[PDB]
Amino acid sequence: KLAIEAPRGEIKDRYGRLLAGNKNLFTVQVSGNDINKKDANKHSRANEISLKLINLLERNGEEYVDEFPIYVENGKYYYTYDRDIREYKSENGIPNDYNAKESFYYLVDKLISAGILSQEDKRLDATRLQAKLNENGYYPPILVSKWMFTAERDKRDWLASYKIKETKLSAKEAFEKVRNSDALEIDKSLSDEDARKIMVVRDLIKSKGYSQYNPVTIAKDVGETTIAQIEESAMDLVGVSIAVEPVRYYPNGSLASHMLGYVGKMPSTQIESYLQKGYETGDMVGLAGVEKSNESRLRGTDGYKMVKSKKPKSGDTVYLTLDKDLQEVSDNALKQIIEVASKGGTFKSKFGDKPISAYAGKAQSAALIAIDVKNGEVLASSSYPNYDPNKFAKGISTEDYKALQPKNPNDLLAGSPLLNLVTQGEFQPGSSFKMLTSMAALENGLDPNFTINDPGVIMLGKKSFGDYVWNHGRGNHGMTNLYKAIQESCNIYMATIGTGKTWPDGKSIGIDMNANKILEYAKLFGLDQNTGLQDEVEERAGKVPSTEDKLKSAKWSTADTFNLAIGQGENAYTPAQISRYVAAIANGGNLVELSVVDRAVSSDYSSVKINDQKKVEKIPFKNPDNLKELTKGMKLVARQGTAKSAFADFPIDVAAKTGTAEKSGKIPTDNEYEYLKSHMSSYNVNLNDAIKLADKMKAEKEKELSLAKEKEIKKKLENKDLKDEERKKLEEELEDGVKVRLEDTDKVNSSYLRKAIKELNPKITDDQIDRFKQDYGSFTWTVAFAPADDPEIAVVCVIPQGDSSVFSLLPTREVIGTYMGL
Ligand SMILES: *C(=O)[C@@H](NC(=O)[C@H](N)c1ccccc1)[C@@H]1N[C@@H](C(=O)O)C(C)(C)S1
Ligand SMILES: [Zn+2]
Repeated sequence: KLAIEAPRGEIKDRYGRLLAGNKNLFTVQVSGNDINKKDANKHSRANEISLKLINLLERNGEEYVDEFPIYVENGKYYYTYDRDIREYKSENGIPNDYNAKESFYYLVDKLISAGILSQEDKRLDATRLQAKLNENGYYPPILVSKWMFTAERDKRDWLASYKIKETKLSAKEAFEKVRNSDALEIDKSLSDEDARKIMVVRDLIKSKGYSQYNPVTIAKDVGETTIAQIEESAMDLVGVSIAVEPVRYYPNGSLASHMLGYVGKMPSTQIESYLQKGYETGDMVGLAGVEKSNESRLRGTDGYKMVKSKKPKSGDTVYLTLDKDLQEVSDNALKQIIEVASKGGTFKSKFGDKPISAYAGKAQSAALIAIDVKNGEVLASSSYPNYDPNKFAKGISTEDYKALQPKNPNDLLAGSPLLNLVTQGEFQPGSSFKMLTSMAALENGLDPNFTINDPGVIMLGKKSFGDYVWNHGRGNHGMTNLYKAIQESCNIYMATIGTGKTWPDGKSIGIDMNANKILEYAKLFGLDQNTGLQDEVEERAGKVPSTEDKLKSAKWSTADTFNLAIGQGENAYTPAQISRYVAAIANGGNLVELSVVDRAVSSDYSSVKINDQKKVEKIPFKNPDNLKELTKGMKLVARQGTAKSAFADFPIDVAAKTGTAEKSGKIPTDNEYEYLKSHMSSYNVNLNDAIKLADKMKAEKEKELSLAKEKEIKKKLENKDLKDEERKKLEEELEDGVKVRLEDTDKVNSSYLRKAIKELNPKITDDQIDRFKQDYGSFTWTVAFAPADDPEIAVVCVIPQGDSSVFSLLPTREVIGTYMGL
């Protein structure tokens, strides 16, 4: 019974253009049996052929599998195992001199402090506590049982297999054992550079198991020269052969990488899982995006033979909803606005260029989605930075995935390229949320023409709330009704109808409006629900701030109402959510369930519409004609409002709202205590003096708590009728002396170091102490639907930390333009 693998189903675009398909490659395979069987010779020919093969490939410039666990970086021998531990610790802020148990709890402490666990949960059966981490999404490479790192155990089991049960820690000395090994018995005459090159092949073959099912692929892709010299030089290279193997390939490279996703190695965690589902070991699998969601479908139905014969059926071809041609525009447009904002320059546009400032340097990431407002079909979805799915095809999880794929600063809004910002970046909505505020107000009787003489600022607090024009110059909007409000983005107007009062001069207006009702409408526009993509691709949906979860643990502040009413406060939603919200305005008030997987076609050209059952459910508005006001305003934004700069001389009637959201405060560090330490000098304090003092403050608190604990125990002991067993426990506490200890978390250890800094420099502020941390920063937005009077397309474009609002409009214009067939 042999393993005949089915050809992987293709992924195509809406119109049938190949996005992901298969191609054949020449691999160099090596037979274990053949290379290292002997008859009369003491030594097999293995190490002689091994050394010959690598050198051959090396000369010809062929890339070859090298998963031998000891490397040479600068005459220094290092374990891959070990590098893997200390690289894991960096990415969580665990001090590299922490052992596995210490490393483990550090990660628990991390999440308790973060409101993900409780201080009580902190102690449990480690297995139950690991089970709490895993289901919660943190998989930390540690064996709870022996309190040791997986990759350290694997270092044991490797030295066990070459019968080196003596674990004196060594890399170069261990290399020699394995070289001069019983089971490999290399020539002592040879070079140490040559020996490793042999061990590469010898360890490959040895790691694949005892029974040695089939040959072993030593090089996954080779030129015409090698295939000649391996077939030619056949008499030397006994076990060596050429095979043809199919690989996955993405013709258009990184185009739509996140939606498509990628195939790679089974994550070793799950190998067991996949072998129970009937996969072979060498098999590649869907790891992200549609490649993963439709893994079963694309996998096909593989076949078998005996040879002591049934044909495999190929995977169904999966058609996405994306337009290959609209996707290119959106990927290219996002790529431009970041690379031009990098340094400086200008943005080229089929629809008339614009130069952009150089000092917009903080902007690294960006996202954009365009959907069919009638049926939720996702026509283009684009997140930057991104990745070439082709680099995972072969199975490069060792290094190049660790080199460039996870990124700064373990907060993904500016960071990792694997992240699909369109479905996984929760951002502050911005002022797009203003048509949502307005809708609810309109629906509580507001007259669009209600006009106010614009202060530019409310001074309800000691602190001030004001229009952007009033925050820069002494600003004003003057005579403002809803239409001018939406058109120039007046924040005051929005606060006033938000609260349904006038501040602070008259209080109530003719309408019953409040933060709860603003969130009631946010809910109705489906900002509380998953988009529809949740089961097609990786999505991390936002949640509408719960008014109910405030009460059960007073009401909403009338400055929590102000912010919330202009897309600030705890609002935080994916751009794909915002896409549905805007679609509902655009399509007369219908909440469309989004789709990115359109249909599938079998080998036998049978088809099926997958996005067939996608809810298009009518939002129960007290009067959907109200949505016509939101448009009327949104059109003025394009005609003579904030977005006039880009949309005024534009063939298409476009309804747009701009935005920019400032999220307050700093992004917390991996390790607060290390932070304070590494920044002590800049606070004009001495580390030793700071540390010493912090320890004194802790010892001072430990005493204070001991004294009180003592009083408490003595008081319990004064209680007559206190069953003996308890009286004995309370006595056994005291009987030695009570010595209370603070936990020795990072939250605690740091709390004191901070307190000590504040003493030793009595003028320094908290903000000054925290200046070196990353800012959550600003995010600049644009949402639009076209053509305004009979809309077909809704587009949403976010650039976190973009300078002007023009960065958001320019990709939204290119995409609108291209869709409309200009
Ligand atoms: C909506 O997002 C509004 N933005 C704000 O109120 C923020 N407090 C803010 C953050 C960063 C810079 C300035 C203000 C209005 N809409 C914006 C737009 O459409 O571009 C705005 C700049 C007119 S303010
Ligand atoms: Zn105003």
